[PDB]
Amino acid sequence: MDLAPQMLRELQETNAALQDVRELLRQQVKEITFLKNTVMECDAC
Amino acid sequence: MDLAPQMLRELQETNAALQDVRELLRQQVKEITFLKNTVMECDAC
Amino acid sequence: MDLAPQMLRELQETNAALQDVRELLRQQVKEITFLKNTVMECDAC
Amino acid sequence: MDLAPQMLRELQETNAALQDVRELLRQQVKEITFLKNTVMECDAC
Amino acid sequence: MDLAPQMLRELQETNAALQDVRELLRQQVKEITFLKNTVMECDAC
Ligand SMILES: CCCCCCCCCCCCCCCC(=O)O
Ligand SMILES: CCCCCCCCCCCCCCCC(=O)O
Repeated sequence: MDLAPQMLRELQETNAALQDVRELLRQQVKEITFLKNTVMECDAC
Repeated sequence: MDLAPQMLRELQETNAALQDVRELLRQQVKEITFLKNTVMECDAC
Repeated sequence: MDLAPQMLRELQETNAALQDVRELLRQQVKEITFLKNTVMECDAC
Repeated sequence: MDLAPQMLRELQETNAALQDVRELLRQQVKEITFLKNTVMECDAC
Repeated sequence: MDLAPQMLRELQETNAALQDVRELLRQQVKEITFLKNTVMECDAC
């Protein structure tokens, strides 16, 4: 029973998931950077 | 011993793990986003 | 020589590393959710 | 060979995606360490 | 046989990148835990 078809589908699913992770990660970096900047300008510090 | 069956199984396992990593990141990004807003509206700042 | 066994080995190691990432992430989210709860009750804000 | 070409293409794309994820995390750690030291060096605290 | 050589190369590249990610997350969780302990002790809160 040839399993290559199914294996290809798993690999494509991997890239689909990874692309989601990358997009979530780059937005997360923006949120952390905003957080950093807000703290710096925090007079209390 | 055609290892396609075992290979396929590892791939399927990789995706299951990645699905979980993605869901975890989504909730994490949400928590961080909430934190950003809070600090921005911080009186002491 | 046949490179299939080597390939399966790389896949097994990929999943091992992926499983570690999941545990770390799982823990990270908790530390963050904790940080959030603390900031929510910061008397400075 | 059959689907081999497409499989190899998915693997390369996964790699490129990983490269970016890695680059983003290295920046994210830098931002977290800064934020860390900033709060650690906050008069208010 | 087959594009096994090129495919294996991409997987080794994948695992090497992944191992770096685990280590980056390793350090990152530590930093977060440190920030958490720091905010928990902030006298401003
Ligand atoms: C029908 C017998 C032919 C000999 C066996 C051919 C071996 C390849 C079977 C397809 C495996 C999945 C796609 C190739 C990718 C890989 O080498 O891992
Ligand atoms: C052959 C398939 C390989 C699968 C590739 C594994 C991808 C793992 C990606 C891990 C991303 C880590 C998430 C970042 C966490 C954080 O933001 O703190």
